[PDB]
Amino acid sequence: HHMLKLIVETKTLVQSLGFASSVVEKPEYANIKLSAKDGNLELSSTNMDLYLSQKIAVQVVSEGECTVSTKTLNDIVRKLPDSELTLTDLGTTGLEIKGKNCKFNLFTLPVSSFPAMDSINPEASFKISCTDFAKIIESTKFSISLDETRYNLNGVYLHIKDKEFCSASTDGHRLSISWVTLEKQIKNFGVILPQKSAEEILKIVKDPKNINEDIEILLSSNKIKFICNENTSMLSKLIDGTFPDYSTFIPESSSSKLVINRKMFADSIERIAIITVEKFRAVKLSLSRETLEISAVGEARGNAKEVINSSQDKESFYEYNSDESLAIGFNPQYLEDVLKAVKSDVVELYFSDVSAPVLIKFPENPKDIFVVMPVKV
Amino acid sequence: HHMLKLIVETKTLVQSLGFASSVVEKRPEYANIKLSAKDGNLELSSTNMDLYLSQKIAVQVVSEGECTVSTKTLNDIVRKLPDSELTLTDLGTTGLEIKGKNCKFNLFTLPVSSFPAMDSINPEASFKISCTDFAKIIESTKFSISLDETRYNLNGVYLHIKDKEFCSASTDGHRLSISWVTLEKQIKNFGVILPQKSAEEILKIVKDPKNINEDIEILLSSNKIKFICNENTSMLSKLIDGTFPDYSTFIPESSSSKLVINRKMFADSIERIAIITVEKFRAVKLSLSRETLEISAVGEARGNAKEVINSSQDKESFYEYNSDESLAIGFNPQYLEDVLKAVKSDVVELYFSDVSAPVLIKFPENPKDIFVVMPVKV
Amino acid sequence: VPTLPLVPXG
Amino acid sequence: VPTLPLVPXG
Repeated sequence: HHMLKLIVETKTLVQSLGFASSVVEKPEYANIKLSAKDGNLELSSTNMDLYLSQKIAVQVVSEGECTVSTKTLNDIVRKLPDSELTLTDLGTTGLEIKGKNCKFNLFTLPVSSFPAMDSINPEASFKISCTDFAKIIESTKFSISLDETRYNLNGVYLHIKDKEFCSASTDGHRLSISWVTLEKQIKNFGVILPQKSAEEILKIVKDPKNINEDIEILLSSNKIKFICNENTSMLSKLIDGTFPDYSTFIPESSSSKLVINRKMFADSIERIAIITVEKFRAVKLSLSRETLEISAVGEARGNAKEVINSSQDKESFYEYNSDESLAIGFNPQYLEDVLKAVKSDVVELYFSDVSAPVLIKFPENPKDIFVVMPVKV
Repeated sequence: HHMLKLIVETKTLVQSLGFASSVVEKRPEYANIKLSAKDGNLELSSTNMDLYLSQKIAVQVVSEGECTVSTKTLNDIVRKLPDSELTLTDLGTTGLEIKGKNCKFNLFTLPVSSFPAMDSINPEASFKISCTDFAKIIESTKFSISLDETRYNLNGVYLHIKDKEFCSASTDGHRLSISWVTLEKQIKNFGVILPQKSAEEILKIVKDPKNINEDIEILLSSNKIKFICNENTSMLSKLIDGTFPDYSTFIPESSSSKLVINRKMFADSIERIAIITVEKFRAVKLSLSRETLEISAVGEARGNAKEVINSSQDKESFYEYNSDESLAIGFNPQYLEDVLKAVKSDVVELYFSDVSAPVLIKFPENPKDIFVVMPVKV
Repeated sequence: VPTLPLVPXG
Repeated sequence: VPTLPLVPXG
């Protein structure tokens, strides 16, 4: 026989179904596999290039498996008011979800039609804190290319240089690099994790139940697997391409340096940028020792200017250690993405000429590097 | 000369620009707002083919004058300024200058002579009611307006005065909603059909914290309606050119059985059970008896669901059905949910006749809100 | 899906 | 809109 029957804490099931449904976004056709075994409920969700397995502790009354519609199960569980639920596969009547006052019956689909997770012979595996992994993805997810005709830039480049595990991303206009030290020496490798995989594993490591724990990362030649805090494993395809050598993208020298309050800077850029039009996303930074003017123009819209004066005050800090003036343009979105990536009081910007990239560093955050090309203004 | 220059509290201007932009939405880059500085006030005027909105806010008028700029551009800019007050100055060829402490924006202007002034109204009936009363009346009726545009006369709320009752009714053929307030003063009978978009915008204005505790004046005529909400905001709206059906004939004159049930428990249970249904068959079944109610549903290739509600005199779980006969009758769950959420009430009453006859829905402590909902075959 | 007694329209 | 020295692509 072996028919699934279990009692589960409702809140815990809701959380799991939330992760299961965001995984198959691209969804009336997506199914979730439920497996009750050894005191646990295992929920499996998968698409063309992702496989998510979540285990949660439940009262297993009878071992068994079945699959039902992800959306219908998620939608139903979110609306049940009891603290505990009973799930029971009753065969021809389907999977019964039972609260105190109501019963739902879901049609099931055969378990033989649901794929299991692929098996992997990992050439390399290591553990880092969920906090460290969250930072590296959050400092790099935003500068992935969205152009699908650039296959090798549509992910984050996860790679090892000596004992540092790094994420890099670029789209030709900016580069982001974030890294952490590893405990053990480990073989050099680099893989491009697809965007959707990066976003879903980011959401997993940020869960309050996991954020303070560890994530194990196991590598194979064509697949990457995350096991986040023992009970959640995600196995992801890799993007079939080669991430460019970014070493020449990082400026080796600078002619001038700006130190500025990050919040003040970011708020002013985004404010001045409002006047711009889609055809010309640019703000102009007119930098001098005494002031910075952020200005912008929008065709048939108007023009705008903000003045930031030099200041040694923390809330309004502005220092530009140069006798020369520099007027240089940037896409405001690309500055804003970097300024919002790191919670820092001040930010440093290293310039050369108006057509050379700016290197951006955050002084309390030495393992995060950002490079942003200018635009003609 | 006569060039506009004023200082305005930023939060107040943001509020006004919100109303200016939502009123000229239609199935946004082309909309202009007229700014007029005069006699201690800024008047903001927004308009399209169907409504004219004039807002007055107290400002420091430094120099009287008027100009017009893009509503969207001015809205987007003012929403991102951090100063508690802003300076606005028409600088001619330099445009309209919006100035905070550290930043200046210049907007292109358009000639003021190209901006229409508001029309007037010759009211057949005019009266004032509290904003809370007006809000309730629209809140209880906006949701059952028809969206079928080939039924022009049902695409609005029928605002009307019958024997000192100011009423809104709406219907879409499947449900009817009726909400009213009694007026203090003798007043002539009159009725007009306010278009949905006009109803939505004046509701939003009446719900502003600066207005919700005050009064709105309402003036009705055969070709337009005018609202003056709390003195400083006026909206003039075209009317739908049609004839609202005699909706009184939709109200059941008698019923054979009555259900009294806790409203939240009922609404939550309908919503929960409705989840299993599919687009082709949006229906829940009420199987009513004296001892129990089962709310059930089916969804083709999805599944089925049932919830049991037992009889109870407890307020939190109240269920009473005064009939020895059983009744299985279906409804679109959305149409029941909409009525149940329209009125904050402990319990709700449903009066039934035949399985194919409309249900009358009343809230016992809210006697000036009445709803009728057709059943569906289940 | 029967309609209210609208005349015409139902 | 100049690009980093990606080879090819810039």
